[PDB]
Amino acid sequence: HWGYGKHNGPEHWHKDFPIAKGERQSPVDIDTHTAKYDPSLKPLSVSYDQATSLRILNNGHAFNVEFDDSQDKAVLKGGPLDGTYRLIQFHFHWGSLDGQGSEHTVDKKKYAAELHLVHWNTKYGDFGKAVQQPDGLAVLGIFLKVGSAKPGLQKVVDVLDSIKTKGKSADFTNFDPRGLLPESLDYWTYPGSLTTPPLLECVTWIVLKEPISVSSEQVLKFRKLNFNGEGEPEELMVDNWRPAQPLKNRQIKASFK
Ligand SMILES: Cc1cc(C(C)C)[n+](CCc2cnc[nH]2)c(C(C)C)c1
Ligand SMILES: [Zn+2]
Repeated sequence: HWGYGKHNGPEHWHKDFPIAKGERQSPVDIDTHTAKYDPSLKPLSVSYDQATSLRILNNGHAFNVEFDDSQDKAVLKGGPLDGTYRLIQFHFHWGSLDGQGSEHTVDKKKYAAELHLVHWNTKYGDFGKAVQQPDGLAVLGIFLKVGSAKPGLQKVVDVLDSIKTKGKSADFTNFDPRGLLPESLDYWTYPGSLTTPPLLECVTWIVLKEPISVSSEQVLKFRKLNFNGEGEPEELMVDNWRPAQPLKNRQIKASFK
């Protein structure tokens, strides 16, 4: 089964998931001088005021904060998107060291972590159907750097003790994902894929230009999670990121000059 270790990590995924070598794989390096400003891009519409968080789950690859996606409660619209995309979960990727951890890079720079707010296109009815469509998902990617603490992240940090190992979940209601957004919604956008098997090529990526800052203490608590289940040998959940993949026949567009 796949993971991020020496023998099951990203360089092995193509043997079970041949689309790993496909035409629109993610993440990618964002070359800021090669991205083209696109004035036809609309401003993003992030409508999270009615968000209903439910649960936080350690799934052995990351932790997911899950939302009620059975109604239009927390939705992403606008930008490059047509239609309405519902937030289903968010999760992070992070490093063993502050100098690595993000999946996307910016002029080859790696951030300490990266947040993925995952949304699916309501015209496909459910998430499982959406991932089979080229415009099925819209993921808001947000970089994390280490600096000052992020107050809106602390409620996540404080529950991680209760989901240390694979398969553990905890109630996680009344969490407001607006507290994880930077000030600016300037973004790059390109067509890509899930960054984790099955690597389906169903994602419109919207990657925010402005990182959020988290404290060293906050990211240290991410690194205390476990990939393993309870009663298995402890392997710290760190470096759960896929490296940049070839851009191939894609253009990254920028919402800003
Ligand atoms: C970020 C994320 C990624 C995936 C990828 C691993 C296939 N998956 C599994 C996607 C999937 C594949 N076939 C049906 N659903 C999910 C969850 C929400 C179900 C979340
Ligand atoms: Zn992700």
